[PDB]
Parts: sequence; structure tokens; C-alpha cells
Amino acid sequence: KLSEQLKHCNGILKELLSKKHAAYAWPFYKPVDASALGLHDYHDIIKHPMDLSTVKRKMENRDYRDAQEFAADVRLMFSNCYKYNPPDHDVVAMARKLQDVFEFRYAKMP
Amino acid sequence: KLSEQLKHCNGILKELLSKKHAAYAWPFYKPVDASALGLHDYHDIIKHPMDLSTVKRKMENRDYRDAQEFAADVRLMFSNCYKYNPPDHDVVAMARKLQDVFEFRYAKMP
Amino acid sequence: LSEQLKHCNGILKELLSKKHAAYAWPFYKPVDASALGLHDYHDIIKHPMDLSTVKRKMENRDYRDAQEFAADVRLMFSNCYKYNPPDHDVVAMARKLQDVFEFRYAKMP
Amino acid sequence: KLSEQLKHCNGILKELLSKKHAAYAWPFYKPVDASALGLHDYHDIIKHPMDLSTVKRKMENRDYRDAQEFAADVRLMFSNCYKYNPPDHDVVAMARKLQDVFEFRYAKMP
Ligand SMILES: Cc1cc(F)cc(C)c1Oc1ccc(C(C)(C)O)cc1-c1cn(C)c(=O)cc1NCC(=O)N[C@H]1CC[C@H](O)CC1
Ligand SMILES: Cc1cc(F)cc(C)c1Oc1ccc(C(C)(C)O)cc1-c1cn(C)c(=O)cc1NCC(=O)N[C@H]1CC[C@H](O)CC1
Ligand SMILES: Cc1cc(F)cc(C)c1Oc1ccc(C(C)(C)O)cc1-c1cn(C)c(=O)cc1NCC(=O)N[C@H]1CC[C@H](O)CC1
Ligand SMILES: Cc1cc(F)cc(C)c1Oc1ccc(C(C)(C)O)cc1-c1cn(C)c(=O)cc1NCC(=O)N[C@H]1CC[C@H](O)CC1
Repeated sequence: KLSEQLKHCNGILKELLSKKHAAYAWPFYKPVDASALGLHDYHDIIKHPMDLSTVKRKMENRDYRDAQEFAADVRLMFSNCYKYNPPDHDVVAMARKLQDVFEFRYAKMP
Repeated sequence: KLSEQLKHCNGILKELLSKKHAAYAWPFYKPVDASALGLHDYHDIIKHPMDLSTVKRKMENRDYRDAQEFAADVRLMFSNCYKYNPPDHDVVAMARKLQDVFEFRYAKMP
Repeated sequence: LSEQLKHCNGILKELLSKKHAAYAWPFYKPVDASALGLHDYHDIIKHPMDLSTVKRKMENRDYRDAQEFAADVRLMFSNCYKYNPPDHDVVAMARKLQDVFEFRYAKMP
Repeated sequence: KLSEQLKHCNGILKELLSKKHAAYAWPFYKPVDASALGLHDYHDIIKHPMDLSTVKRKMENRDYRDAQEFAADVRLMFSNCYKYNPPDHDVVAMARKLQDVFEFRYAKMP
């Protein structure tokens, strides 16, 4: 079943947004505020931004056919991070920790 | 007299808020989202929260008697950072660099 | 897309390189289920994947675009993440190798 | 209670004076020596000088009714520096490095 998978994706997303992982999840909770930061190049480099509050909306909206679609957007999020920042920056540190939460639980789907 | 000083303070606040210093000013731009971060003790420890936004509004209402009441609040902000956080934490290092901008320009007061 | 694939082929070369061997070697060849007495590997892991199956496919010009390359690599980390418990060393060794992958994939033009 | 706070402020001042920080505290252990420096204007510009010994001496004499009066002099000290000197000068870097030691430990105070 497809939503049988999708409510397991939805459970992952609860976990990502949950407190336990907030120390490193917080910069993905909402989309990078390129305006407040002075990021004149952000939207030239990230053609398709993506963050967990977008993923939560698309989940509540029911825009997701399969769990591959879910996973595709979450990886997009992390890769935008890895693309925009240097490897030594603190966001990359965080984004890794979170992704490793995601990749693990995602791999335990039936 | 004490309003040519407040004019000078406004020029400071505008430099703090300026995009030049955004790299380390951003965490002070609005309140510290305790609920999102998971900070259940932030309001235990920090009894009088303060952000450059709070400062800007108090200036915009002309609710500052003199330059010292200005400085009280901008220091209260930095203190709260320094109280809530460890010394090794990135915010503190951001808070210090911002304070250095403030403290220097507050010292060139007429 | 071969311009993109030149870049993937470099990432693959980087993964197999000596720099990362510390944590790369459990993914170098197929997991040896005979060896380990893991009678339940192939029950749980339907589509196995190693870096040198990936190299074999790279050399055969099998990859259409970078998605196909990245799919087979992520599949590799995922089998590991699925088969194993989180506390296990390979789960950390895979996570270290993947970060190296995901970063460098993300820089791709 | 006041002499608990002033006990703590006392410990700050002992920390300021300590060997750890002496690389950047040395321009502040004693009064700025206008005479040694050939500075016929230092006292025109800085009406109310201050330094750590003057603070140590007041701490010794119990001239401080509370923690604010402590901090206000320790800040008048860093301010006198930021007011007299250019920002490119070593003293300003020193005053800052030492101030950030002070400001931190001051906020930890109950
Ligand atoms: C910038 C930064 C500094 C830090 F110390 C810790 C984090 C997490 C940081 O990253 C962010 C902090 C806040 C925010 C807000 C709340 C505004 O959306 C976003 C990020 C951030 C998040 N994500 C996912 C990213 O991919 C990139 C982010 N930020 C990039 C960024 O701001 N770079 C600047 C570039 C200019 C330099 O002088 C300083 C660094
Ligand atoms: C946490 C953090 C990491 C980092 F690399 C850079 C900053 C600025 C950080 O601090 C903040 C990031 C975002 C925000 C938002 C946007 C939610 O208002 C606030 C802070 C923050 C800002 N200020 C001024 C503070 O004094 C404290 C702040 N944040 C503290 C904080 O998040 N603590 C937790 C404590 C639990 C730990 O497991 C992880 C850290
Ligand atoms: C078992 C083990 C211990 C260790 F310290 C490091 C690794 C990589 C280990 O795992 C492997 C060791 C060798 C090999 C060889 C080279 C023979 O293909 C493979 C693995 C291995 C690799 N990958 C990618 C995996 O996902 C899982 C692997 N090994 C699973 C494994 O052996 N599990 C057992 C399960 C039974 C338990 O009692 C103890 C752990
Ligand atoms: C001049 C200088 C050079 C240096 F590498 C480091 C310091 C601290 C320097 O400043 C001082 C050196 C000695 C002393 C003594 C110990 C005599 O009180 C004080 C200072 C000094 C300290 N503090 C807190 C100040 O605010 C200012 C100080 N001195 C300013 C000063 O000397 N400026 C002149 C201005 C004229 C210029 O042509 C050359 C430099």
C-alpha cells in the first residue's frame, strides 16, 4: 500500500521535527531566510530550496505519491545545504547529523 | 543635549541592524525561539529577554529617556546571551563581536 | 550528462581512494553473507550493492545520468542502514562514507 | 544579597588580574600614564579615568554598595579606551578581549 508507506514517512517527519534532534534540526525547520542574512547569491545557487515546514505542508496537503517522492525532497534539503555552505561550516555539521537520523529511519520502512 | 545623544544611539542601532554585521547579528534580530529550539529552561534563567527588535521599537516610540537607558537594554541583551550559554558556544562568539561594534560606537558619544 | 558523469566518476574514485579506506572497506565488495553466517542477509536485502559493482557499471558506461549513479550508491548505504542496528560500527562507517559522498555529489555541476 | 554579589564581583576582579589574561590585561592594571606616553590631551578627552587597581582599591575599601557600581566602573574603563583610541589600535583589541572575559563572568553572577 502507498499511504501505508506514507504514514511511515510521516512518522519520520514527526521525529525530525521533534525536540530530541532540535539541536541540529532547527536550521531546517523553516526555509533559509536569505533576506535577513544578506545572502544575495542564495537563490542563484539554490534553484529549488526546501525545508521541513515545506515537507510538512506537502505531507498534510497530500502531494506525495510514494515514499521515494518524500525522500527525494528531504535529500534535496540536505544537498542544498551541502551545496551552499563550505564543508567546515556549522550547518553542514548539523545537516549531516540530521540526515543520518533520516537515512536510518527511512531505511527501516517496510 | 540628551536628544542629540539619542540621535547618536539610533545611528548605532541602525549599524547593528545593518546587513554589514548580519553574520553575527542575526541571532539578536528577534527573540530567541525557545519553543522551537527546545529551551524549557530559557525563561527560568533569562527573566527579561531583549532583542534588537525590542530596542528598535522602544527607539521608534521615543520611550528612551537618555543614552544610558539605551545602553542598559543593549547590554542586557548581550548579558542574557552570556548567562544562558556556555563560553565555547558559537552565539557567545557572535554576541561578543556584535558587542564590540556597539561598545566602540557607544564610546564615541557626544 | 557525461560532463556530469565525469564528475561522478571522480566522486567514485574519491570513495575508493586510500584517504577513506578506514571506513570504506566494508563497502568495497559484496557483504560476504556466507562468511559471516548471516543466513538472513538476502532475506532482508533484496538488491545488494558494493562500490566495485558500482565501478564495474561505471566502466561499462551503464549510467544514463547522475541520478542513476546516486541511486545505486544510496541503495548501498541504505541496505547497511536497514540490515544493521544503529549502535553497530558499520552504521557509523557508512555514515562517514556517505557524508563524503553526499557533500561531493552536491558540489557537482 | 549585596555582599554575595560583591563577593562574586570580587572573584571577577581577581580573575581579571590573574596571570591567564596578562597578555591583554597589562594596559589596564594601572592608570594610563599620560606622562610616559607623551599625551598632552589624554586627560582633556577622558574626564573620569579608571583602571583595575583603582577598582581593586575601591573593592578593598568597600566603596561599592552593589554589583552595578562595580560593573559601571569596569565599563567606564573599557569605554575610556574605546573613546581615546582608534579601532585599528592594539589597545582596542586588548580592551575587547579583556572586556569579553569580564562581561561573561559578570552575567554568570547571581
Ligand atoms: C549562518 C549560520 C551560522 C551559525 F553559526 C549556525 C547556523 C546553523 C547558521 O545557519 C543558519 C542560521 C539561521 C538561518 C535562518 C534562521 C535565518 O533561516 C539559516 C541558516 C542556514 C541554514 N541552512 C540550512 C543553510 O543551508 C544555510 C544557512 N545559512 C548560510 C549563511 O548564512 N551563510 C553565511 C554567508 C555569509 C558569511 O559571512 C556567514 C555565513
Ligand atoms: C543554537 C545555535 C547554534 C549555532 F551554530 C548558532 C547559533 C547562533 C545558535 O543559537 C541560536 C539559533 C537560532 C535562534 C533562533 C533563530 C531560534 O532565535 C536562537 C539562537 C540563540 C540565540 N541567542 C541570542 C541565545 O542567547 C541563545 C540561542 N540558542 C541557544 C540554544 O539553542 N541552546 C541549545 C541548548 C541545548 C543544546 O542541545 C543545543 C543548544
Ligand atoms: C561484523 C563487523 C565487525 C566490525 F568491527 C566491522 C564491520 C564492518 C563488520 O561488518 C562486516 C565485516 C566484514 C564484511 C565483509 C568484508 C566480510 O564483507 C562485511 C561486514 C558488513 C558490511 N556491511 C556493509 C554491512 O551492512 C554489514 C556487515 N556485517 C554484518 C555482521 O557481520 N553483523 C553481525 C550480526 C550478528 C552479530 O552477532 C554481530 C554483527
Ligand atoms: C602605545 C601602545 C602600544 C602597544 F603595542 C600597546 C599598548 C597598550 C599601547 O598603549 C599603552 C602603552 C602603555 C601604557 C601605560 C602602561 C604607560 O599606561 C598605556 C597604553 C594605553 C593604554 N590604554 C588603556 C589606553 O587606552 C591607551 C594607551 N595608549 C595610547 C597611546 O599611547 N596612543 C598613542 C597616540 C599617539 C600616537 O602617535 C601613538 C600611540
